[PDB]
Amino acid sequence: QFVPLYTDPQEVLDMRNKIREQNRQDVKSAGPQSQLLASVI
Amino acid sequence: IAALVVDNGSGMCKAGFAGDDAPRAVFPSIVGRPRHQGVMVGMGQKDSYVGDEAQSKRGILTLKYPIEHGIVTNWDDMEKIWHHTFYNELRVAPEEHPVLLTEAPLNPKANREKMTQIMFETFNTPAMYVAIQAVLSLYASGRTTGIVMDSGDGVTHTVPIYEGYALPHAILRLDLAGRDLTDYLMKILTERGYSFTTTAEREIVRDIKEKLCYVALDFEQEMATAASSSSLEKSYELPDGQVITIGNERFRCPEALFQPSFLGMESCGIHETTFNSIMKCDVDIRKDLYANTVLSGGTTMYPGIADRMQKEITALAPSTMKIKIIAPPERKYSVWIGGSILASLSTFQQMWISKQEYDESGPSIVHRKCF
Amino acid sequence: DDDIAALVVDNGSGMCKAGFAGDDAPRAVFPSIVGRPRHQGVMVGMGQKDSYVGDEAQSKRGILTLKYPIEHGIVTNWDDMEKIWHHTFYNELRVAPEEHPVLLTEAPLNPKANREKMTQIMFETFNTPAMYVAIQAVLSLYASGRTTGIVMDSGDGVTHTVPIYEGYALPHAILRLDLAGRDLTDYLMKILTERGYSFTTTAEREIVRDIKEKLCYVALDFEQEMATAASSSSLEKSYELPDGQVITIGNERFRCPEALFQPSFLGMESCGIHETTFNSIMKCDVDIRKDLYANTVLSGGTTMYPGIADRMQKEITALAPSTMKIKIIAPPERKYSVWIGGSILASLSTFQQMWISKQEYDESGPSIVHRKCF
Amino acid sequence: DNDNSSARLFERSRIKALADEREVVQKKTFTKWVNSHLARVSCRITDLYKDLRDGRMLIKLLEVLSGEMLPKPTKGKMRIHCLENVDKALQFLKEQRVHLENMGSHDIVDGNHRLVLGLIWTIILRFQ
Ligand SMILES: Nc1ncnc2c1ncn2[C@@H]1O[C@H](COP(=O)(O)OP(=O)(O)O)[C@@H](O)[C@H]1O
Ligand SMILES: Nc1ncnc2c1ncn2[C@@H]1O[C@H](COP(=O)(O)OP(=O)(O)O)[C@@H](O)[C@H]1O
Repeated sequence: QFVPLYTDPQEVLDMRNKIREQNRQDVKSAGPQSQLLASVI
Repeated sequence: IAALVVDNGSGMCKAGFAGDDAPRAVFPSIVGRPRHQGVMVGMGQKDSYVGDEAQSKRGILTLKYPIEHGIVTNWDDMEKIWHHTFYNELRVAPEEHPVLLTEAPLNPKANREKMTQIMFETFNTPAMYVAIQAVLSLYASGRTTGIVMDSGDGVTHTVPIYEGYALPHAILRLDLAGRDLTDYLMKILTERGYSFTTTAEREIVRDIKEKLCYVALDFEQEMATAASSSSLEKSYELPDGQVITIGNERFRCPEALFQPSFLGMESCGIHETTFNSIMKCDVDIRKDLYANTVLSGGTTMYPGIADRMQKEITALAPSTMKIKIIAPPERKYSVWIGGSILASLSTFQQMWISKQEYDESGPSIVHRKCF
Repeated sequence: DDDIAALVVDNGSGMCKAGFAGDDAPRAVFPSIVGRPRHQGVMVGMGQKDSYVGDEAQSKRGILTLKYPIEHGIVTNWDDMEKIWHHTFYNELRVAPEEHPVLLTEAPLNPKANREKMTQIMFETFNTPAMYVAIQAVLSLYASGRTTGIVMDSGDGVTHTVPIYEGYALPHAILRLDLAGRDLTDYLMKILTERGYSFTTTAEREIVRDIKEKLCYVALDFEQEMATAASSSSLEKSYELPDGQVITIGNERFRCPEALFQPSFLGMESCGIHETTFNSIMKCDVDIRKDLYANTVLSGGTTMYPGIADRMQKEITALAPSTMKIKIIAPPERKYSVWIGGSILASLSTFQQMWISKQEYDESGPSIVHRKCF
Repeated sequence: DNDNSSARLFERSRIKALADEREVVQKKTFTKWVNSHLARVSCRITDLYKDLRDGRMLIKLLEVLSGEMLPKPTKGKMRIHCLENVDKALQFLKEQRVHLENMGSHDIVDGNHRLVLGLIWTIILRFQ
């Protein structure tokens, strides 16, 4: 009952490939910022 | 907004954002308090030291661990680690993001209920989820079926996963931690003439164990070679500038993992525990389980553990069966990586425990919502 | 074999005891110090004496500097240990070491080189036919006469707790604490300063030790005793120095041994002796704990303070569950108990199998001691 | 040691970067936020780590934000006087129900980057 009825293991594999590709590329990106700090800029 | 992944094993805490490869903050889960009286009027006033800042000034603190054997003994300290994680390292608002927490397989229900209650009432998180660590290890590995042995400071546990399903039959939880190995290392370092008693000296012994240890393929030839010659000798410098030589003990402390009789325990070794967990499953699925063994946790970072594990399992296994041991170079963080993957799935957003659901159901919602 | 009796030598950090097997009491008891002169020697014809060892080192302590060969149960200086052993064998007992075997005692958790050097010294120089090394806390259980129990031995060098159930000892539950009467003497010497008395030399340390042995006791309640000592002067006692001066110890009497239960007075992070004994009990299995609760055995000279047993029983009862019955067994002869156990171990007909022969040492070097003994 | 070498390379590349761009972004953002409020008393900060060591700048920031007037900082340039100024600022923050742990005078004085950033973030999030 925990897993949804309709899902793809290939979706999980493609997702981890997308994350590992960014690991290989090592592209610099900052974390998310709060909307309160978005107001001051 | 991307969710937060907070891996909390005993001894070390890792924290990061969802969708990222590596956690942002990694720091030990220690809270120290000063024991000596302060005589200089005008210094800073600090009642407690949390995390890495605690481990810099070990000389004037009594180090304590809030989590022991995967159980949170002190909750007031655990609040300090969580608050320091959210505000000092990540410096993010807790109410803006959902959080994901990890725990051992076999724990009392009060631990799960207390984590849910603290995570909702104090930090006002919009959503939260509790996930088992060893399944997240398989998400990091990248296979839908395999048996995983997660051994970390605090706990060791083996679970098999078939088709994304966790079998509750073959979940084995051994209480053979790295802290027990540290205590055994102190006891066997007493023999050479070196005495470490304080908790700061325990941290020094932990550094000695991490830097200078390995697992031998066979114990008897290693002991004979250690007795025959002095080639298996290394030196370490203490923080006060004293040089110590270990020698024999380098392959004796991790060997307690395979033979728990040195520590006085009655349970079998990790290889025998993994074999017994394999035998508890069905006959027709033992193929994939034998062919997809996954190692995880910081305890399995000793050199030569993979070959020894493969040999020991091969001896127990039938001769016709293929045995393969998978040991990623970055396996120590793999659990967290799995959580990040599980935090970023599109279909997982339906699975979050909403705040109003918790308000309706009480702290017992966690048992019916998550495995 | 029948008339020949193996010598029993108890060798602690503070004092050395020696005697024959089958005897109820040791023949020779004397402190383990080695003293050397420091001042000018001007009278010609008095003779030259390079070193003073033993009881007559104590008598002439005014003109000597005193050194302890054993510190924290470890033989730091081996030449002085040879001096002590020679004085024991020849001057004290008047026995040839070749005639009889020798039984020795030591601390549980010690460096391996100590045992190896003990074996090498007792074979190569004194030329003994056989020798055995045993643990003191195990011999205390022999002196008590019971199969099961937990032994807390506190001497001058080290304190240690070992549990034994049905003749089987658990190595993982053995606990060692470096808190003995040596540090208590140092603490008493430190706290006597605030009343105006200053002792600095090594000769005055023996005077401080005598003051501790004569005018110290353990309070059953620390805070109530402190309030009583602050309120009235009935707790004060007087001591006379060797030069005729009189000092008044007063409040310090129950403060020096209290460092055994609260090590934070000495800056140590370790737990007290009661908590150490309780932790050693709970490190064992569930089933034997009841028996380990019923047969706690005290030993060593440090446990000779008045009122130590009542305080220990009260603390253990407070720590233990209420449904169990807690009693502390402390014989009046608990200072010599280890030695008595040694004699009981040395006279057994079965133990004649377990001696380490000289031929075995000649074959195996000094490493034979670890394979045998314990 | 090859496995340990690869693990060490992962440590010193990925976690280092994933932190490092985050604090170098947040340092600029926090500097702009503090400098915007500090323009009323006509005081500028050019580096967040150096200017908060004295403790007078934090006192002026709390002066602007709080609305009432804090005790005088000690007119001395020693280390102990800087500890006084930072301790006074932390005391005033403690009096206003603001929750801080692992925060001390020596931590701000010594220039710990993440603790200074956490203090600034707490002042931003809770006080305003
Ligand atoms: N490089 C290393 N080599 C050997 N052992 C290590 C190494 N790093 C950590 N360890 C051991 O692993 C433990 C850390 O395990 P960890 O994976 O942090 O557990 P958890 O993450 O579940 O808290 C430490 O106690 C240490 O003894
Ligand atoms: N009557 C006594 N009362 C209190 N303490 C004593 C007494 N006699 C000896 N002690 C303490 O015990 C120490 C001697 O212990 P001892 O039995 O010689 O230990 P060991 O024989 O193991 O070296 C002394 O230094 C002193 O501190």
